[PDB]
Amino acid sequence: GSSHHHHHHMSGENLYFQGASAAIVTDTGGVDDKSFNQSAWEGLQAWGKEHNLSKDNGFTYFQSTSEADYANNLQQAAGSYNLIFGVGFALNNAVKDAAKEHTDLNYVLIDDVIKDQKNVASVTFADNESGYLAGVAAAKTTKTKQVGFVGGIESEVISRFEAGFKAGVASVDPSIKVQVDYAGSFGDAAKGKTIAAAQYAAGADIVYQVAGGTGAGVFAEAKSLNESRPENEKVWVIGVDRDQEAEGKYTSKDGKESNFVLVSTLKQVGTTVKDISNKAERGEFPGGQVIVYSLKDKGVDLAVTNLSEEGKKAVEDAKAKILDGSVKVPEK
Ligand SMILES: Nc1ccn([C@@H]2O[C@H](CO)[C@@H](O)[C@H]2O)c(=O)n1
Ligand code: NI
Ligand code: NI
Repeated sequence: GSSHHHHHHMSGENLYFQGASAAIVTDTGGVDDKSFNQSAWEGLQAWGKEHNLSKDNGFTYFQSTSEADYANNLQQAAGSYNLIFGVGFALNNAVKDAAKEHTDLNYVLIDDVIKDQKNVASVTFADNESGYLAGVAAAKTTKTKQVGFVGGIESEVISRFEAGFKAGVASVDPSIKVQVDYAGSFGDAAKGKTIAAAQYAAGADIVYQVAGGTGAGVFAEAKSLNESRPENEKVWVIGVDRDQEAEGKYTSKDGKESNFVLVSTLKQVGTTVKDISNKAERGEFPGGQVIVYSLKDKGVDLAVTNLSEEGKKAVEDAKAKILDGSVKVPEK
């Protein structure tokens, strides 16, 4: 206001900020998947450090054993936590039922939308846009003109990555074959390994793994192949969610230390967890809203890493065309 004549002083010794307690509930696996779950957890840990908290004293994670465990994990979380993140589209129905039971608590669904629930915020990422950039990169480096995509679970979410990836590859060279295989799980490394083994055997020189912890198998297969060959015949992996450059270190057959990560799509799940936790604690929880992260706000990106200069220029050009609306990336 212009003036505030009726005012009273509050001494700093009497003032306090009321904190919140935040928990993530996993859709499958732990907080060491080197991707989705880990990004969320490092976010929550960073938030905890900023607020002088520690694990099980202000923040924690509940690992889900199956779909049947979602409801039980959310109900357990409601004992001590007043901000609860369902990390993954699979938690949709369970988060919806939990928010209706506990109208005094705040819930966040990561990667999916719940409508008409005042205590639920939804967060989506334009993974089609980051996928497109990964496709431009893949198309500018493949020598076999054959690339692979290993999906976790067939879904709207993984279809965004897949549609974006195909469109990006075709934007550079439509001749390039994309082999698509799904593991049917985000926590099945053994299946990631067999799919990657077959994709590489069928002549892919690059595999984009978009399957969470299932992707550990794709890294395992590419490492084994690359260790038993010369450096100049290595096959590539594209990283997902986190910059996975450090996961691609190996020694070739001819004793050269190298790296088989070409590029990584980024999905700033951690940053969203920290930002929404800060908003919940300040009493500004965005209940009932859908928060869309895209290339524009750097909620998704491509880490260029080991890409050729001509690759980086095609990526910069594709990014500019996505931001200005010149290129519309398909979501399916
Ligand atoms: N446990 C997991 C792991 C991953 N995902 C989805 O798969 C994408 C690639 O890791 C992630 O970005 C995410 O969309 C998931 O839904 N649940
Ligand atoms: Ni004023
Ligand atoms: Ni007064």
